[PDB]
Amino acid sequence: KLVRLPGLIDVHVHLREPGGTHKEDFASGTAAALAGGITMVCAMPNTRPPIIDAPALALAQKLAEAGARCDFALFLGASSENAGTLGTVAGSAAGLKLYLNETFSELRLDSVVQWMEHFETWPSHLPIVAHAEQQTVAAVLMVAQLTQRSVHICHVARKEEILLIKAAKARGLPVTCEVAPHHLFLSHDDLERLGPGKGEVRPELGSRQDVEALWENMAVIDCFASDHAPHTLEEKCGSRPPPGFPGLETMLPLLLTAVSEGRLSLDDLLQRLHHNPRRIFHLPPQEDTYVEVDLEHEWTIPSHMPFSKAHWTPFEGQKVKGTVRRVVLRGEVAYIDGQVLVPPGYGQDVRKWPQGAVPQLPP
Amino acid sequence: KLVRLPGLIDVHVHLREPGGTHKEDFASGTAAALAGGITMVCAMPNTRPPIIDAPALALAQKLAEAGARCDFALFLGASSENAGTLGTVAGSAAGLKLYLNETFSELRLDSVVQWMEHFETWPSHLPIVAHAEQQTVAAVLMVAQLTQRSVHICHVARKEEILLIKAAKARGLPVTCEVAPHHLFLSHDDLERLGPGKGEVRPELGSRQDVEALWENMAVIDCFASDHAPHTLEEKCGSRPPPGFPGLETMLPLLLTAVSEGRLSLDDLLQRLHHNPRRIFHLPPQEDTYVEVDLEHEWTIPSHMPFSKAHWTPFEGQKVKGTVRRVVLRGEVAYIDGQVLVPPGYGQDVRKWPQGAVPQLPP
Ligand SMILES: NC(=O)N[C@@H](CC(=O)O)C(=O)O
Ligand SMILES: NC(=O)N[C@@H](CC(=O)O)C(=O)O
Ligand SMILES: [Zn+2]
Ligand SMILES: [Zn+2]
Ligand SMILES: [Zn+2]
Ligand SMILES: [Zn+2]
Ligand SMILES: [Zn+2]
Ligand SMILES: [Zn+2]
Repeated sequence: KLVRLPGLIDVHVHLREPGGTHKEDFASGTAAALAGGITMVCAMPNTRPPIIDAPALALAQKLAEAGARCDFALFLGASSENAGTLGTVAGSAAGLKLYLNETFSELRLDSVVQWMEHFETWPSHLPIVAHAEQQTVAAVLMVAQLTQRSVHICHVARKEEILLIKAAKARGLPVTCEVAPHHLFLSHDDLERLGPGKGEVRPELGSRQDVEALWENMAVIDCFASDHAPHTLEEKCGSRPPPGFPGLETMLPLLLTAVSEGRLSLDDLLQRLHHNPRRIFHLPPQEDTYVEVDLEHEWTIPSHMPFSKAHWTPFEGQKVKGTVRRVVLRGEVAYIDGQVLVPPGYGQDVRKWPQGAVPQLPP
Repeated sequence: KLVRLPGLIDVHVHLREPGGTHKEDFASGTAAALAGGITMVCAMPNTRPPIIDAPALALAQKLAEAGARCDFALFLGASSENAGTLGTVAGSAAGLKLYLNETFSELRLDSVVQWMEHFETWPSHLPIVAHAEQQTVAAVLMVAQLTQRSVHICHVARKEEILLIKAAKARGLPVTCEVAPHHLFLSHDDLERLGPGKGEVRPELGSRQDVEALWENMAVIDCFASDHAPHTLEEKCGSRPPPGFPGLETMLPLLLTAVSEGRLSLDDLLQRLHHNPRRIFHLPPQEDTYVEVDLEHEWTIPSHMPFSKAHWTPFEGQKVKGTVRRVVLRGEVAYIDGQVLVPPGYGQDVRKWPQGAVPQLPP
């Protein structure tokens, strides 16, 4: 007996096109998404060229329309030069991404004043998300309050961060957050197995206490999102390993395993992979779209999943229970038991759908 | 013709006793204060042992009462273990000091949650000051708002920081700040002369643009305070130079030079070295206390000032105009033209004076 889920949404993926297509491209990354039960993805802007201006966004839109197999929206990235210049294209993006700490990214800002300038100039009704670790979470929350608007915190990984966000929510501040599966299912305990190259990720893997705190504070977590961050094994194991884990193909099975163990409910999962992503980012429904999962199937994660060009996974060897059997996207069979059945280009930019525009007051 | 000033107050000094008395002690550091026209100092807690508990405070109080030549108050320091334990002695301290960044200090905290715990437990009517650089300023401001109280930012050094504080004040937030003379009168341009050891300080010396921004935003600066941070020349020039500059003997002459050039007024100076320190820290008046300065005397700062045991200065070679001629402290001549005339032990703990307690609602 299969369970029918709505089309799941991952608001944090790196699809590497343009410019990093040996790691992933729209076609391979959206194949990975579909195999993971994900029918809509929001792609981050730290590509080459980075998506920090109208011409880069135009290029990325065309590459995505030609290559994506599932539906998508594309983030714009904040830079040290583009505040006040994105107004005409802002509404066509998923939102604006701020990179506020060292990581795989034309996009660290030099000064909190630059953060302020982005919060002041980006349209107030459109999403802002931030890579903001440890005290940076508190700092960007302060900027959001000074500018009287909301912010969404990406990949929360630490007890410190989730408790800060919890305190902010208790004060009624408009903040939401997401958590990635590696910060729920891996910890320092796994670094010996992974090694120092494979284990590189930002935010870094946390202690057992960090992981426990995220689970204990599940009520504070608005979304799950993979931070799918593919790099090749050669890159991960080489002399300057880039941070990041692939995760689209493993996220849902890991979380289904947790559901079957009673660690969270099916509803908790659907709030975090469907309803809350929709409402935070004003993402539209997908007609005739659903995912069928088998909750009984036990398997062990292999050394690589079938679709991502990363061709490795940090979850190798973990025992999971639950698998994606079928995905239907807008009335077409998109995935069945290991086979993707929609071509590159089937996917569409949801921000171009009438129902996918973010509502705003007449300007 | 001399000008009579009130007794000036420096709310940020490191007097190194207990435990670092080769660098400075209460007797030498307060001699330096008097020679700089300062009659009251607030001493930081990063000593050895650090002033982070009642027994350490009791020791420091006695050492100060025996050694100080001018009046004083002693800060307590926040640690990772003492939140919720300082309530009985809190009112006897200048305030609570938080070290939130790497510097010469049992006292960096590991987590913003620890900052929150201090803001929640330290009595709400008593001062909190923070070493908080760059985004850390925004982060600690957020914690202050979450806990509904004020904060004072130590040694603001950058355009980024002063503009953030300016924005916070424009939103009516209860934040005050101080600036140290090296961040007004030295910059990157001086690093070649100073060298990499002598030039080490936290916050580091800023660009010309940082310095210009502090001057342009003088209205945002509530206090001047030296961050007198004496270390010996051997230490500054050795293989692991500690950060910090001595500054008590040079602060007032540097600022008087600026007054005579019309860069700020005498009133601006007195707000920042007398009235605002009094009101932010609830420091009492000193009866029969004043400083006489000669605004016409031109001199060049030598390679060391007479009193600080640091026996070096980063301001060597700077031309100044203005000198302290006489200091009277509580009816006794304390300093005349290079000679200190009150003994170690003349100084008193102002928090023990009836008028020096911080007012509070009956608990
Ligand atoms: N998380 C990572 O370790 N890397 C991400 C960047 C990011 O999400 O910060 C990537 O794009 O590779
Ligand atoms: N400012 C410094 O560079 N050093 C100070 C510590 C401090 O004020 O942060 C010291 O105590 O030496
Ligand atoms: Zn990130
Ligand atoms: Zn994110
Ligand atoms: Zn990312
Ligand atoms: Zn400091
Ligand atoms: Zn200070
Ligand atoms: Zn200091």
